[PDB]
Amino acid sequence: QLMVALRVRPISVAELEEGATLIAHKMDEQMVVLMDPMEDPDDILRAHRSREKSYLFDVAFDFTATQEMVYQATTKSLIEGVISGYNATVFAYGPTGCGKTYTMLGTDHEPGIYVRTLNDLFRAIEETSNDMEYEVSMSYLEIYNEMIRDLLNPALGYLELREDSVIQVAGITEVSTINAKEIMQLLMKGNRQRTQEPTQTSSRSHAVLQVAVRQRSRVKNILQEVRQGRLFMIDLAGSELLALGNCINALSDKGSNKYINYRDSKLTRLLKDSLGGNSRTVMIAHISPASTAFEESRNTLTYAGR
Ligand SMILES: Nc1ncnc2c1ncn2[C@@H]1O[C@H](COP(=O)(O)OP(=O)(O)O)[C@@H](O)[C@H]1O
Ligand SMILES: [Mg+2]
Repeated sequence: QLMVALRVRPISVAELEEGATLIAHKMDEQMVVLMDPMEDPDDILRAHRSREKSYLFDVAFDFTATQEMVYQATTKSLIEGVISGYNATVFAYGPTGCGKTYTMLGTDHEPGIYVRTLNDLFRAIEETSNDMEYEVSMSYLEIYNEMIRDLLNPALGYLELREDSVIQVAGITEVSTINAKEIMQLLMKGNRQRTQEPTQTSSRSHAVLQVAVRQRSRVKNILQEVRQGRLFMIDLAGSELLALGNCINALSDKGSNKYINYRDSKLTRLLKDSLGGNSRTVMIAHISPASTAFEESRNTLTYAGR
């Protein structure tokens, strides 16, 4: 089960100074349209498509939506399954500067998906602790150029992926506090340990917040399965030698198939046991409404277009 959402951030001053207009428009609660600006001495501008194309998503958001409304529409409903032992995954996707970290982390004055989700998680846990015992841990790591760091304890350095079944980052810090100011301060400071751009957080830094939840019954004279749900909340990287071993392909392409031992990325390996049959995935794509962003916005809307 997959859900795709699209969020349009408000236009920025820097886009207005460059001279941009509005070309992205939420038309509808699940449809956005992308107007084509114009330019060039070229362009047979008549066309036939010719200047406006619509895209449909499970849900859409522009500047009218608040942080909590984005949360309610995207990840709130994952929570019941996670404490019940099901797995779930939320991606913030899109080009740099379009909203990912704002949607996922937010700000002190306007928090995002992380703390809102951690918060309904601890309520749901207490409204059912009549019958159940729970254990909750969370970690917050970076993947930067396939190197993993613990964002809550950078001193430890480069960590590896060891199987402890489930694939876990061997050695990573694990928090259990239930207060949302504390979590938010943790996640704010941990965000600043993300690898920076040599010229600011690198456009190539995945931030993964994972929350594990174990659930066992308080009734001890009947066995019952012990449950382990795993929520992943991801702030992705931005959307934006002779290797002629390519007849390698022009020769596998004769009766099919496969000739490469592909390596799974760290993020794929971490998400392997999750993201499967009875597991949910929520992607939140982000765009600018600015005309100066028309090409990235169209790549994004194409990629997420349901
Ligand atoms: N929907 C939104 N509403 C208001 N401000 C936003 C919104 N999306 C992003 N911003 C702000 O604009 C800037 C966008 O940066 P950011 O969210 O870091 O983009 P990304 O994480 O995709 O690089 C940030 O300063 C953020 O606070
Ligand atoms: Mg970011």
